[PDB]
Order: sequence, then structure tokens, then C-alpha cells
Amino acid sequence: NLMEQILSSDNLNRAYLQVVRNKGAEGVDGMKYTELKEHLAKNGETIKGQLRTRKYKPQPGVPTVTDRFIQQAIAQVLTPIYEEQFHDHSYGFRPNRCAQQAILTALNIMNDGNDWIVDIDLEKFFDTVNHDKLMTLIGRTIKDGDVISIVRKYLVSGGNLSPLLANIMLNELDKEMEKRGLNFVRYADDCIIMVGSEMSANRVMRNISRFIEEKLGLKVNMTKSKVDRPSGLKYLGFGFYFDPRAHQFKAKPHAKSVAKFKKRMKELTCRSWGVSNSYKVEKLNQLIRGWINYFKIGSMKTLCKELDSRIRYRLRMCIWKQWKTPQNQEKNLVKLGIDRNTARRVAYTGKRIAYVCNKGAVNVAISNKRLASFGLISMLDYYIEKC
RNA sequence: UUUCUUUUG
RNA sequence: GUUUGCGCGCCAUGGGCGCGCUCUAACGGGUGUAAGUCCCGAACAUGCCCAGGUAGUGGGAAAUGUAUAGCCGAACAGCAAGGGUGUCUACUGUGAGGUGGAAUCUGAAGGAAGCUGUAAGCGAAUCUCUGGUCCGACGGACAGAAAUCGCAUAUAAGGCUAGGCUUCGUGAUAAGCUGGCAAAGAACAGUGAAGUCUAAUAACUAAGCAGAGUAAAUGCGGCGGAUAUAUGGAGAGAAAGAGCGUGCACCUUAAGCGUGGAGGUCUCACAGAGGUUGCCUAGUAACAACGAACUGUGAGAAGUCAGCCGAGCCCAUAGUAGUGAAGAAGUCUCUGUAAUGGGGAUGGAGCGAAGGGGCGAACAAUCAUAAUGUCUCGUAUUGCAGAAAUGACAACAUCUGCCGUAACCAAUCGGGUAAAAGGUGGUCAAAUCAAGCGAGACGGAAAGGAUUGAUUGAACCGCCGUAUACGGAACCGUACGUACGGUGGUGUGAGAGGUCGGAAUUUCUCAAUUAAGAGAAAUUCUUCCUACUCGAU
Ligand SMILES: [Mg+2]
Ligand SMILES: [Mg+2]
Ligand SMILES: [Mg+2]
Ligand SMILES: [Mg+2]
Ligand SMILES: [Mg+2]
Ligand SMILES: [Mg+2]
Ligand SMILES: [Mg+2]
Ligand SMILES: [Mg+2]
Ligand SMILES: [Mg+2]
Ligand SMILES: [Mg+2]
Ligand SMILES: [N+]
Ligand SMILES: [N+]
Repeated sequence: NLMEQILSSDNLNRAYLQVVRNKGAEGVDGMKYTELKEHLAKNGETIKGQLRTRKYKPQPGVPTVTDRFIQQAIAQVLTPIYEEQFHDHSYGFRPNRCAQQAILTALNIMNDGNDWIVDIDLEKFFDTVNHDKLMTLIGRTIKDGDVISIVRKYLVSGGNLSPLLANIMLNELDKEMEKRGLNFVRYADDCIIMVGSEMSANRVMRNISRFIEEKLGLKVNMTKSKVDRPSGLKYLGFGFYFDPRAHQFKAKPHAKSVAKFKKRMKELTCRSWGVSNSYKVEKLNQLIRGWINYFKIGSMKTLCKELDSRIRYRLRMCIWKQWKTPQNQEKNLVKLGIDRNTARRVAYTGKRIAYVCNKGAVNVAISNKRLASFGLISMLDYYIEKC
């Protein structure tokens, strides 16, 4: 009923295109992703018969390419009907769902009143889970033992099958969230339960830790299991705050997200990096493009102004280290529009690099407009047009 | 905001 | 491929060693046998304070200058022999080229042992104590080595910049430290260790704390050593210092003087070897390849001269220049280092170059040369859903944030957060039966066995010892400064030309005028070669 839908030729061509677009690692064989076409040309119908007769041993550990490919086939066939039993407020590893929808929904709930955060960390997912409960959970909606057999062989030994299986296993948690009547948002394994009282939140946390320990068979540790306000919650990289104009909560990038971004910006604009500065500007604009495109729902305007100023100052000392010789430095300064005596005065302070690049003549020698034409996207324009 | 020289990836 | 960078010889204006002569503390005194040393005295100018912000007067506490014989000479200025150019012009050569002019750059950290004048700086045996700096390699500080100890150090020690907050509100001398960091110096600015010295007079018109920012990596402490940028001081010290002149079979020196330049490259003239209807012998950087454009003899010109795996042999100037009897090679013998060495005695003549190529030992890297247990048929079962004949009972799952309070609430007032008041589901055990996938045991049919050779090492970063020179004592540099010895570290820059060697690609040939099956023409990538042009040291 389902096994030929697994081995539909169009489904395997979709799995083919997906795994060659993934460009994954080699696994344990050392087999390359560019040679799976041969692996289907001469060793394809053998694998089809082996799966249809249940003789395949998927090779464990480091995930190989053909294992990933048939895993993508099983994920592509189970992205249908088992999806419709999922609750609406599960937002990870699903089609047409991103983290921004989860953030907007959570913001709607806390702006509707429920503001006490129950954070539960279902840590270390696939080495604490009981196997046979997961198999009978699959079998609660499936009947073909071929699918059960292949996922059982895979479970003892990456692609999309492991996140799909996690979303299947924690779907009972969302079912219980609905039946208890609670407000919650779960991304993929870290769920936040959203209630409007403190004693209620402590009761919910102890009830759900006992419910997880007893019925669903997982384990929760004490390293990210707190109850706190949105003033102290980090969730998917988003911190939360409340506006002084007291009507709505708002979401912002968390401080550790900004610290990671600042580490990446400082490494990409390392002063002693022996590459062209246009290469640095391209890698930068890649990074602000992605990083704004993640946090584009958050109020971040002051953060972009400060980070943009920091980016421009870092590129100024990158330019100043690139020129590197004071005669070349004064030559470039008088080329860029500085009068000669002051240009040679600042160029014969070619060292003290932070001191020169922080203020003075080089802020107008290489300004906002020159670095804008040079190829850099200023943060505020991209944030305003994206939000 | 030192009207200076040299050395290095 | 970074102005110069090679060998040999001469020469001090460099340095020792003596011998004389003179001078040595503003200007003068004393003390003493003896003062260059020890002690004392006058004025002016500057710095600092008499402030409340500054100029100009009046005054004052330390300090410095005019002011020791003299030394040195800026990252100061001018001159400047010499060198270069791919810019132009003259001349001379048959030509490769040469020479003289202009114009410009250079005249350098290693010998015109460059010249002149400065700013600034320095300025006396020896001894005790002490501050600071530097050193005891390189190597993110392992390994490796002759090359300090312990600890810390990259999601970044430590330093530093601009702030913020909390405590709090005499100077001088001056090596050094820092000025947001690759390293080092100089200038300027701010601070400034150690001890000493002062702690006088009158007026006027800072320590901590958290952050944020910034790194081509070192930081802190001990121990040992050095310290003439005449290192900052302190205490002894009747102690030496400086200039000039002169000797010394004294010792040395990369841009000074003289003289050599092989090897390769290039020009010309004769002969041959060709092409052409007497003339051509090249060009494309060289290799290659087109092309007739190659070969010997002879005459010429420019010219060398950069450690990276290289002991050594070979080619040529060449056993020549040059040294050597004011004594070589060899031998013997005391020694020194990690290594290169240095004396003493015989002995009787030898010793002995330069650049560029080949060959290459050694070295490094790379490549080639008797179970157990799984596949596999049956047995006892067990891991996990669903179904409920039926029993045990009204206590259990689950959601809901509070009682009074100043007449009003977030402990904004006192106790508490499974805090009161509450809702919603009834809760647990199943007899037996039972989906689909497995998990090992229990058995037996079938397997199965725990030295040689080639290639590469292109280039580059350096440090250390001695000798020898400089910028700038130390440190950083001068091609690792150079020479000779020791040592680690990285890995094959872009173009262009050739190899179009090897692999793919387009088009033909064969197989069938069929493949990504073999061959050929072309295209692209790749291996290799080339300072030809750049790039790096
Ligand atoms: Mg250098
Ligand atoms: Mg003076
Ligand atoms: Mg050292
Ligand atoms: Mg080091
Ligand atoms: Mg730090
Ligand atoms: Mg002194
Ligand atoms: Mg000549
Ligand atoms: Mg070499
Ligand atoms: Mg050095
Ligand atoms: Mg160098
Ligand atoms: N040179
Ligand atoms: N070097």
C-alpha cells in the first residue's frame, strides 16, 4: 500500500535531485555524491529488490550518500499523510514553515496575555529514546511492515529521516498540549509553553517533566529547564523585551546571537588577512544578507546602527593596513580628496591604526558614501526594506 | 593630529 | 630576481702598544709635602612655585646654562667624487659598442677610509649598594638542537584607547614605560622606578571596579649575566682624564687605489654548407618550432660576482696571477670549542684563486620493487500496540496566580507561591485474546579459518658563535650585512612563450563512417622548463 510509493521512480528521481543538491559528506565508504548515478545504473534494481525483499543492511556511524538518498525517499513519502496529524504550532522541519512564523505566533500569544515561559529541553534525542515505542507510534498510523523494518534497521545505525522521526515522536507532546488546553510553540525539539501565571507555570513544568518521564519515555535535564519571564528567555536566537510604550511585547536578537555575529564580523574583517578588500566586502554583504534575513522580524534598529558603524570602522583599518606604506598612504589620501599637508601628516602617522581610523581625515577620505559605492550594503537600508 | 627612516606575511 | 655585493695586492684618516710635550673645573681663593681629584664664595638667564585664566612687573626652595681640558655630530643643512636611466642630443667606430654633453634619479646601514657647519648629547682610577633596560636563540614559545627555569597564552592571555561607576581629593632630579598593538628606532606628548634634594615665599593687572573598542604574540615571576645611548642614582675615594706629535719588521677594513676576468652571450671579416637571380646566414627573449639561415679558424666589445639537499669531482682564466725561505707542504707535540681553531719544534721548498655550467656521494620526502564469528531451517520464549468478560474504589490525572490590608497594589504594604476559591475528565488493575516488526538463547543441516631502483627537494623566512664593518650603545636592522662554522620553519606567485609531453573536449579514420572502445587535426585543463616581463626577500 505504501512500499511502492516509497519506490516510485519519480519519488526516487526527486530523492536523487535532493541529495545531489545537498552535496553531503562521504560516510564510511568514501563514496562520492557524484558517483551515485553509477550506483543506480548498475546497482539500482538490486537495491530495489533488496528493499522489497527486506535484505538491505544500511551501512553504519558516518552517513553515506546512498543511505541519505533512500532516507530522502522515505522522508519524501512520509511528508504526506502523517503531516496532517501534526499540530499547527509545530514549526520546524516542515514545508512552508520557518522560525519567523513561530516567533510571530508566540508574540501574538504573549501580547494576548500569557507571559510565563515554560522552557523544556528534550536533550540528546536519539540516544535516550526507547526504540519500540517509536516503532509502535509509527505503526499507530502505518500498517506496512516494510517501512517499519527499514526504519528499525536505520534506527540501530543526518538526512531528513531523523528530523522527521523527531517530529513524529514529539507530536504526542503537541497532542497533549492541545488536549490540556495550553498555549505553546514547539520548533523541533525545544518547546516553550506559554501561560499567564507563576504557580500555574510551575505546575505545568512539573506535570510535563513527569509526563515526559512516564508516558513519552524521554529524559529532560536541568541545563535548560527553567521558568522565567520573556526578559530572560533565549529561544531560537531571539531574545524578548517589552516596549516602554506599554502595549506590546517585542522580539529582538539575543545577546549571544549578536556575539556570534560580532565574532564572524571580526574574523571576516581581520586586519592581517591577505585577501582583497572587495573579497572582504563580498563576504561581509553575504553575512549581513543572511543575518538580517534571519532576524528580519525583530526590532533591531539601534543594533544595526551600532553594527554598521563598527563594520565601517573595521573596513577603514583594513584599508589602512592594505596600503601599508606611508608614501602609498598619502598618495591614496590625496587621490581620495584630502589636501596634501594634512594627508602627509596623517600618513606619517601610518601606524597607530585605530587612532587614525577612528576619527579625523579618514572618515571623510573613505566615508559612508564612498564605501556605499565601493560595494557594501549599509545595515539600515537592508533592514528597512526587508522588514 | 609625529609633515620620520627601515624590516617582515 | 632587491644602486653596490667576486679574487688577489697595496694603503690608515680605524684600533692597540709605548715614548715625549702641553692642558684639566666661571673667576678666584683656601686645605695640605703634593689638587686634574677635596672644601668655599658672586651675579645674570631659563625652568618650577607665590596660582585659581594669561601676559608684564616684584619675590622666592630645590634643578639646569653661560662654565673643565676637550669629545661626538641628528632619522639636520649645504657641498659632493662616483653610479644609473628604457629621455634627448653630438661625435667616433663596418658593427657589437665607446666617449663627451644636457635633463632626471641617486650619492646607500658595511673605504672619496667623503668634506664643511651646527641643534641636541657626553665628559675621569677603583670599590660597595641600588633602580631601570637588555640578554641566556629560533620555534603560539612542542619537537629538533650547542643553545635558562616555572607558569600562563588565541571563542584571544596581556597591553592599550575612549568612556562609565565607587571611593578620595607639596614639588624637583630623571634612566625608563606608554601613546588602542607585526617588530624596532628617532621626534613630540603624557607619565615615570630608585634613592637623594627641597619642603621657601606676596602681590598685581589620584586610586579601584565592571563593561565597550583594538592584536601578523608574547606576558608574569625566579636564577645567572651584561650595562661607555660615557644607563638613573647613592656612599667612600690626594684616583686619573684629554689634546697634539712621534715611533712600533704592531694588527685590521665590502662603495678608496691598482690589476684580473674564465664559462656562456653578441658583432665583424674570411673560408666551407646551402637559397636565389652577384646577394642572403636572421628573426620570433632563450628551449621548441617555422624557416637557406649552420659549421670551424681569427680579430673584437659589453660583461659577471643571491645560504636554502650538496662533501667532492670535471670544463676553462690556470698550476696562471698572488703568496712563500723575516719560511710553505708534510711530521711530531701541548692544547680550544657544540663546530670552525690556536701555540711550540723539525723540514726544506711549495701552497695557490675569481664568476658560470655540468656530474654528484651523503640528507630529506615520496613512489615502485587453531578457534572465534557471520549466511541459513525448527523449539522455549520475551521487547512493544489495539480489544475488554470483569473486579478495586471516590481518590486520582488535569487546568485556574492569591485572603484582609493605607479603601487600595507587582512584597508598590505583612505571611505565602502543590497560597485560597475553584472548574474538567471519573481513576486503577485487567481474564483472555490479539496487529506488525524485532531481540538474543536452545538445536542441526552448509561454509570458513586471528634490500634495490626511480622521482622530487624551485624559491623563501630566520636565528646563534667567532672574525670583520656600519645605521642607532641595547634592541631592530645593513641579501641570514658579509666570510666560515652550527640550526630549525613554509612549500611550487601571476602573465607570456615552449613542452601543445599526460588527461578530457569538437571534427574525421577503424570497429559498423556505435560509446566517455583505439588513432589522427584542433580546443581546454594539467605535469615540466624559462628573470622574458612583473610580484615577493
Ligand atoms: Mg628584510
Ligand atoms: Mg648644546
Ligand atoms: Mg632573545
Ligand atoms: Mg620567539
Ligand atoms: Mg585582552
Ligand atoms: Mg648622566
Ligand atoms: Mg673588456
Ligand atoms: Mg635551490
Ligand atoms: Mg634582527
Ligand atoms: Mg629579506
Ligand atoms: N645586486
Ligand atoms: N633571508
